Amino acid sequence: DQFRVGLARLARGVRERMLMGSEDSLTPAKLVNSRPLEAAIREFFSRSQ
Amino acid sequence: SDPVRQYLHEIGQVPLLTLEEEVELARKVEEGMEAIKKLSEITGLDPDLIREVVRAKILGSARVLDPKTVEEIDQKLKSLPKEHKRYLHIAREGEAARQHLIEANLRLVVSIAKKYTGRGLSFLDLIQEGNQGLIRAVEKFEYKRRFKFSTYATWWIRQAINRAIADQARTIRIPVHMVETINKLSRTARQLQQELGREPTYEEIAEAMGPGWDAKRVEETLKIAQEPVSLETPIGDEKDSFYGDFIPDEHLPSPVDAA
Amino acid sequence: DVKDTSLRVPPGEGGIVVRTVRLRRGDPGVELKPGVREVVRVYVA
Amino acid sequence: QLIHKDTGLIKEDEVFLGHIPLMTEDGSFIINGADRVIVSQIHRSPGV
DNA sequence: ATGGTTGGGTATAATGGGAGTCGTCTCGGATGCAGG
DNA sequence: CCTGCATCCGAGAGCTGAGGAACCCAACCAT
Repeated sequence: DQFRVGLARLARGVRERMLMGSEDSLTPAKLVNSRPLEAAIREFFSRSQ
Repeated sequence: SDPVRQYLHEIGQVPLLTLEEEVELARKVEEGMEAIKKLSEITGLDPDLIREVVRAKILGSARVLDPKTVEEIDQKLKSLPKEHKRYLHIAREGEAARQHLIEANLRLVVSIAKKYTGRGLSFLDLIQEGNQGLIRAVEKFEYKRRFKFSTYATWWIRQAINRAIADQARTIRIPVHMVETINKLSRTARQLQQELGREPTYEEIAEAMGPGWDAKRVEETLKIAQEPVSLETPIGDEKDSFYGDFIPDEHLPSPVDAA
Repeated sequence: DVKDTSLRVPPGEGGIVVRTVRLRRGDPGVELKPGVREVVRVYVA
Repeated sequence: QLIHKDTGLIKEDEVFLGHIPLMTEDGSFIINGADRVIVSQIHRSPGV
């Protein structure tokens, strides 16, 4: 469940990068920002009750 | 409640503009500014004072310099024989056009500002700073170039939003340039991690940043970028223990030291 | 121009020192918070 | 895989998504050097 | 006299959001609506 | 006109101990 929340945040970021960026020169590594996913996993394993 | 929907309703209660109306309003504003400077030359007074009194008379009694002096100068402007009351008329029309242009273009501000959420400023603060940038753009726009108003206004709206974020997002204020340094450092570290498959070290971040950057400087920059924590952070499952309950006072002398 | 800030045994504790660990900045796998130079741990049995 | 809707160009890459904690043999986790257990939760089942 | 910090500007066109919360039990008053 | 009766909102719910996301250029005051 926490992984899904982080992945949804990552998808939102990728969508914003798609819309703001230029479609001519794009590769998956530039769009994907894994900071929210790591943040969600850390949040679950460190601060969940 | 929910002030966001309220503001959106007030915003949508004003119709959008077509190209004819927008170019007409921009031309009216430009001619109003020219008429203001011509009137200042004729009467010998400052352009700022005359602009302020003309704006006061346009906005009316609803918007609360004092009535005595503004009425004095407004009557002095009525003392002009001819071909100068015309300049006064174009000045007033240009100010009305400025107001209408800002009101009609308020929606672009919201559309731009909706992409800067989650960076330390609430949505309505972003909207208000975007409005300030929009007012700037109306001030500086030039319709002769046959450019749509949004094209020029977007730059100023973005500038206002970013300057506001860099100025008001942290409890401890950090200068703008060093905020940009922090953001650049974060981006560089993130790309280094993406390429490396693990968190980079300070040496690698320093190498990636470029000349004049070493591990100690990176460490200091990451040190100052720490945000303060709350003295009211709860500790434990029960709502009976806070963070500040564990922090002693070191300033006041103890009874032993006083004795 | 220096003063004592040493680590001492709290009241009611003590025992035999069985282990010590020193972690310094730059050691492999060491992630010290910024500003911290080194960490010393003592295990007392 | 990034695909163009009209052109049809394809660019494939393997992206590092981060780290996932691993459960030890006995069934616990090592988080920031501390041993931790995730406790199962009981809740109303979804349905009608 | 040097960095540290602050202000202004970038011109194709762009013009109404988003996370969420549903397993408390009572009581006393404030209040609007039903009746006569 | 009066009255009572659903309806809604807000404030309560024991003590102690332990727990932790643009960039550039140009000028201006501080020291």
